[PDB]
Amino acid sequence: AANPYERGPDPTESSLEASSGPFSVSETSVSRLSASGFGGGTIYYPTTTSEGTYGAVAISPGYTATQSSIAWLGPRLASHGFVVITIDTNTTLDQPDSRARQLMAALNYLVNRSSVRSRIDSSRLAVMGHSMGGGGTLRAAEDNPSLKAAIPLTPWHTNKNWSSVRVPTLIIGAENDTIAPVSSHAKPFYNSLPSSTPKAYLELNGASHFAPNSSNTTIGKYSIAWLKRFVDNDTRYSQFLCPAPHDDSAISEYRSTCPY
Ligand code: NA
Ligand code: NA
Repeated sequence: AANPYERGPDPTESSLEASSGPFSVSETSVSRLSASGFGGGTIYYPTTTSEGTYGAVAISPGYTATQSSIAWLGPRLASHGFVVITIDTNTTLDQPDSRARQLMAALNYLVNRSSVRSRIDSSRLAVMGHSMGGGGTLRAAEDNPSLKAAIPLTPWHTNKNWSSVRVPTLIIGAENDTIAPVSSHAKPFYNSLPSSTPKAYLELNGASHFAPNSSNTTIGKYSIAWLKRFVDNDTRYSQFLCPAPHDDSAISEYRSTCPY
């Protein structure tokens, strides 16, 4: 009752690892011609409106890719209480800085022109992307500090310095990525992020560059947790992002000199 942005019941690990959240998901689409500043998209959104409006998320594909490579994120995130647009880019060969402009154009369409705008709270927006759309997710985050959250997935970018980003960022890289190797992309990106901005780095064990293109329980769970925590201020989701022993109902307080 205190936080006016909480949606859905108390999270558990099970509900975040499941293939669907608690909300039924409808979808619509904007054509490429209609879409001003990006190559069209599909919009996934919670069918129900009775609990209040929702935050919105734009998601961008990578180099030479279309929405079908990020398609599974749409229903996965939308079912936890989010309006999601998986876009195509103006061309499949757009460099990451282009994709950042298109990520913002997409959120612009969603807020102002789309048929589900009344369902969005336009002050609570987030960006996500894969590969060069992850680099575009970083650039868009630096240039629009009013974003609530950003999630680069196996990101790629020639720029390695992201110290001006004041938006909470969760970087998901892949341990065996041979296309955007974490040692020269995802890990440098995270180290350069400031310590005053909440941030996180999650490396997928054994994963390749194409882990984000298929349904993935880990990417799913931690993205939902990250967006809920920062697009909704939902502190019910801190137990997954900052796990502690006092999360157990039997333990009121725990402190340690961890890590040991
Ligand atoms: Na267009
Ligand atoms: Na407790």
